[PDB]
Amino acid sequence: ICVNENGGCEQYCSDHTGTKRSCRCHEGYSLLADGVSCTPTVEYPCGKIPILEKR
Amino acid sequence: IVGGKVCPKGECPWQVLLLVNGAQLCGGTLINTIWVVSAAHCFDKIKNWRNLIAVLGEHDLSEHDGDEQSRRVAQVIIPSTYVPGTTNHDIALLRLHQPVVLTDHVVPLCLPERTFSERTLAFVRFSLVSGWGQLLDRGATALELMVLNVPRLMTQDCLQQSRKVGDSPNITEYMFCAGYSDGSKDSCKGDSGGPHATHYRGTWYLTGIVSWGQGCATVGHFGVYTRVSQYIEWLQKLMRSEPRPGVLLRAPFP
Ligand SMILES: COc1ccc(-c2ccc(C(=O)N[C@H](CO)C(C)(C)C)cc2C(=O)O)c(C(=O)Nc2cccc(C(N)=O)c2)n1
Ligand SMILES: [Ca+2]
Repeated sequence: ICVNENGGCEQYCSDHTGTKRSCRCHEGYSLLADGVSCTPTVEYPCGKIPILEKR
Repeated sequence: IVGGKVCPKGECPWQVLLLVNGAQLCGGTLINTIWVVSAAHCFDKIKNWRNLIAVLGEHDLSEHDGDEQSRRVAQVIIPSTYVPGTTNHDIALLRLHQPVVLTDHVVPLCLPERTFSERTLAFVRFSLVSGWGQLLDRGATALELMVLNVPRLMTQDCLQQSRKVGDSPNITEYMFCAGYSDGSKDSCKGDSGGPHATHYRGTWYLTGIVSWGQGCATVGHFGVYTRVSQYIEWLQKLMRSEPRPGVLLRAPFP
C-alpha cells in the first residue's frame, strides 16, 4: 500500500500483513483520527516556515 | 547561487552558515536543535578545528539584526567511505556545542525516513537550493541568502544530457543531478553543504546537500547533490549516540 501514492499518508507510511497500513509522523507532530494527516504538537515543528504559517 | 533570488528573511530558517576563523566556509542544514548536516568536502582543509562556527537565523552578512545565533561546532562526523579531495559520500554530520533556540527565524528542516524519501520525495520534480555562495562562476559571493528552484533528473537522463569532458567524476548512487543545462541557474562555490529541500503535502524535507559541479552554470552540465536518502540510517544511529572526544570523527558507512 505504501508504494502507491505514499499509502495516502501525509508523512511516513508502514506496510503491515495483509491489507494493513499505518501512517506515522516525524517528532513534533501527531497523527489525526483520519489516520493519514499530521498536525504539529510543538511551536516550531520541522519543515514549516513560521512567517508563512502565521500569515 | 547563480540565477536565483534573495530568500525573503525567515523563509529559509533551516539554512546554516559555517565559518572558520570568522570567514565564510560552507553552508549547512539544521535538522533539530543540536544537529547540522553539511558536506564532508568542506572540512578537507581545516587545521583550526576549534574555530569552526555555525550561524543560524542568518540572512544579511553586512548587519547584525539580533536573530542570528552562533554556536561552536563540537564534532564533525564523516563516513569512513569518504576520501578527502574526492566527491563520493559527500556528507558530514555536525554536533553543535549547545542547542540553538527555535524561533520564527531558526527552524529545522525535516530529515525524512529512507522509504518515504526514496518512494515519494525522489519523484517530486522541483526543490530549493540555497546559500551565500558565488553569484556567478568566478564571481563575488552574496551578502543576502539566495535561493533557487531546481528540477531533479534521473542519473541515466543526466549522463545522456551532459557533454563529455574527460577526467570528470562519475555520478554514483550516493549522488543525484539537479538544475539546468543552459548556463543560467545553478548552485556555486561556497553553497556547498547547503540544503536541497523538497516540499511534500505542506512540509519541507532534506533530500540533498550541495556538493559539486563542473564550474557554476556551465552549458551542458547540471549541479550534483549528495543523495541524503542513502544516509538516513547512518545519521539516525549517530544522533542516538553519546559524544566522543576530538572534533573530527570518522564513522563506518554503512
Ligand atoms: C567536492 O569537493 C569540493 C572541494 C572544494 C570546493 C570549493 C573550492 C573553493 C571554494 C571557494 O572559493 N571558497 C571561498 C573561500 O575560499 C568562498 C566560500 C566562496 C568565499 C569553495 C568550494 C566549495 O566547497 O563550495 C568544491 C566546490 O567548489 N563545490 C561546488 C559546489 C556547488 C557548485 C559547484 C560548481 N558547479 O562548480 C561546485 N568542491
Ligand atoms: Ca546578519
